Amino acid sequence: KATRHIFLIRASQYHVLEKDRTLTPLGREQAELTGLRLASLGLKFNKIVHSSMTRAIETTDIISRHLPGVCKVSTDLLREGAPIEPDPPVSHWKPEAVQYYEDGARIEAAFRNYIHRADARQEEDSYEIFICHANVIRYIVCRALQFPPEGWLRLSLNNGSITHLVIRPNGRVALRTLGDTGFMPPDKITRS
Amino acid sequence: AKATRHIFLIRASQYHTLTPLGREQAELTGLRLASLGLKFNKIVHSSMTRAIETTDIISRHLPGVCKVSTDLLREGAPIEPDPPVSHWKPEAVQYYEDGARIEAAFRNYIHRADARQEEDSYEIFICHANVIRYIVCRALQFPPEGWLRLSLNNGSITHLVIRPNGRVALRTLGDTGFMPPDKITRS
Amino acid sequence: AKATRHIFLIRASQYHRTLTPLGREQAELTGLRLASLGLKFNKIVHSSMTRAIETTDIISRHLPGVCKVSTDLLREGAPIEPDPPKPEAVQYYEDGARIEAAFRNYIHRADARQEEDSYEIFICHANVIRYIVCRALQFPPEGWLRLSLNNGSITHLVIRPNGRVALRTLGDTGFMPPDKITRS
Amino acid sequence: AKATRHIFLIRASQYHRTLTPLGREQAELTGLRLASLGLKFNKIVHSSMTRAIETTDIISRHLPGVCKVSTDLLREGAPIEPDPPPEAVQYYEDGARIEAAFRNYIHRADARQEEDSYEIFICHANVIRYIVCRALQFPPEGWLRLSLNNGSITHLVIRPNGRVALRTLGDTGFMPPDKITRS
Amino acid sequence: GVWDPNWDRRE
Amino acid sequence: GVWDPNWDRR
Amino acid sequence: GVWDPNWDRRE
Amino acid sequence: GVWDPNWDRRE
Amino acid sequence: GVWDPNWDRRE
Amino acid sequence: GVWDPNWDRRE
Ligand SMILES: [Mg+2]
Ligand SMILES: [Mg+2]
Ligand SMILES: [Mg+2]
Ligand SMILES: [Mg+2]
Ligand SMILES: [Mg+2]
Ligand SMILES: [Mg+2]
Ligand SMILES: [Mg+2]
Repeated sequence: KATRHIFLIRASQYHVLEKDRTLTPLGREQAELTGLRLASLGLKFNKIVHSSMTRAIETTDIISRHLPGVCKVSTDLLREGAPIEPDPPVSHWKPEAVQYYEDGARIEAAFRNYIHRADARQEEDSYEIFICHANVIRYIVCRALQFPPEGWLRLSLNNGSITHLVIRPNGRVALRTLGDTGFMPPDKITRS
Repeated sequence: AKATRHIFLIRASQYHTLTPLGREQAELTGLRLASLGLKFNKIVHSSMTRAIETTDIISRHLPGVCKVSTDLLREGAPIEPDPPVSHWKPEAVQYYEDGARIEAAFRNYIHRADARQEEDSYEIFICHANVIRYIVCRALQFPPEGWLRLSLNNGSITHLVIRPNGRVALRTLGDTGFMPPDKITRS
Repeated sequence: AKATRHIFLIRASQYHRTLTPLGREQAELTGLRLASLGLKFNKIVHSSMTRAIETTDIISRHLPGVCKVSTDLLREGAPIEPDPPKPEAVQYYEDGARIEAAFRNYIHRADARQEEDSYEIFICHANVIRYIVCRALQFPPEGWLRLSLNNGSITHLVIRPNGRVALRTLGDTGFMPPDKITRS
Repeated sequence: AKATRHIFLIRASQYHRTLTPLGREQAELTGLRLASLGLKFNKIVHSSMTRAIETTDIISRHLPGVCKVSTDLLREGAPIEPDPPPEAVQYYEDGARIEAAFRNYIHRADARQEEDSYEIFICHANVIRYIVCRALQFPPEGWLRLSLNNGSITHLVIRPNGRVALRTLGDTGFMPPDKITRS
Repeated sequence: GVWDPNWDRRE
Repeated sequence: GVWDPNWDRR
Repeated sequence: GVWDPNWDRRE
Repeated sequence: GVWDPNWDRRE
Repeated sequence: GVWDPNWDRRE
Repeated sequence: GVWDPNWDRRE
């Protein structure tokens, strides 16, 4: 009966040990802007589910400041990884078969557990924020639209961008926006 | 082919010709495009009234960018969507002609840079919802029948990048983050 | 669909990309002929290429009050690899799609809205017209280069309301003095 | 083969039997046109049908000194059942005859022929349309998808490599519109 | 070779 | 390349 | 629909 | 889902 | 080698 | 019932 609005937010620009892979100052500004935008949409968000990676945790802290009273939830399922071998293959980055073997199962589990039509027990349209990472979100988008998942690398997502998926109670999926950063000043938009 | 092509597909603003809100939307889209700090090569636009109006408003913020009209980018029915929508059922003749035309648009405008192109290009294509979504599905080599699995707001910016080796990246789809939420529409 | 469509496909006159002096004289001869046919033409659709627009202007002088329309669909191109055989494949890939779109949108039986017979003038280019003709007759399109059209020529297609197609003239330039007939 | 063959297939003018008065006028206009092209014609091959002989005589006055030749092969008939839609025997008989006409008259130049030839073939609607479909290697059953005015000029070019170009079909631009007929 | 009567749809 | 209506089994 | 270069048997 | 590198005929 | 009775299209 | 030596992708 309900429709689910899924807002996938990519972590802001960060420093490239994971613990020391924290947001850059520009990343802080980007997350600040994203929080401003989310707060200005006038929506009552149900949850902020976020990856357990440092940069996702920090982007979540900043965004959560603008959405007081929104439940926060941590997940290992949403951590960044290598979902499937991309086609066409990209040569600078080429993970080992083990990374596909592990991360594909984990990220596919994430897609199946979080991307679905509302449960029949659901009362009203939901508005949910998912703060995670580039590869994860791109794979989620390919899977949700039932496009070949090997094409996740055909997408590109700016830091702090908002990707809006809509799942109607009949299971149909609409991608209403991908990589939205129009709310950021152009000089502060990054992909890395 | 050494240059990269940046294609900005803009959906026509809200219409009944443009509504008052639609004209405001085109104003916002033009402001954003001009504030990106890019030197645009051309504005290719559908020859439909609302496309001409959106182009007129946007062009004021990008004076001196060549403008081009085309019938190829006019709105139409590219192919039967999958899954079916039972609120919109054009006839076979419409798919037959409009698919040929929209596919011609895709082939003529979406490609890697010509060998003679020396510098990266930034090009604006102002057209329509179905055309843009079909263009997007084809450029990414996704099943075109899924063009209706996408949704585009009025005046939104869709950023496509074509690398000189033929690789295609969808940098953004339906971007309207530059408009006040209360001014965003799909119809 | 109770009306019949008469389609007059005119090839652009000689050009260099403006018309040559001879090309303009050719366009004048074509316009005189069209005006002397004793027909009331509904529209003039023309390619947006320079020479097509110039030939259209010249012809339009003799057809006062006839609606004029420009299209990118009718611009010259390489529709398919001719058989028997040289452009690059990218050109076939782009131009074939566009020329086929032109054919599908402009060559068909009369629409239900059309009650009376129409006479329509299409000013384009050699390859476009020849491809249109091969398609309209349901002849193998790969043979479009087995046809040849002089500059300023008139090709008369008739599409009957039941979808049947008759080619009544192809490449007619008998109205031009032989010393002014050219193919390039 | 070294030379190129230029073939002018001309439909007999309007007739009743013999030519109508308008038919005679049409044949006169066609002869005028051919004489005004500035070509030295090699031969005039014509069907042996009354109307073909009449159009040939009229045209011939304007091209005197051009060899005249008669053929029964070029006589009118029904070559094939057209697609889209005469007893089966007429297709059976006339198809063989018109196919023979096509094979004997439409081909690349003989190797001995040194200079380009320009030949006029005065015959009939069905024969010419079938000839054109065959020469272009288009489906012959589509011969009825073409239409030819009385006295019209159809120009075929056969290059010494056997490739064929159709330059004009049913040309009557040299006639005043009020004198153009198809029957 | 065989005419398609629905070449333009519209049949 | 055809849409599955039961992708989420729901 | 392949062009036959020997249609007239004179190649 | 397997990419054609000659999709635009400019490879 | 079997005789066709409609050889002349007149059966 | 054959053992896969690369079950964990680490050979
Ligand atoms: Mg902070
Ligand atoms: Mg990330
Ligand atoms: Mg639109
Ligand atoms: Mg031309
Ligand atoms: Mg050809
Ligand atoms: Mg006759
Ligand atoms: Mg004729």
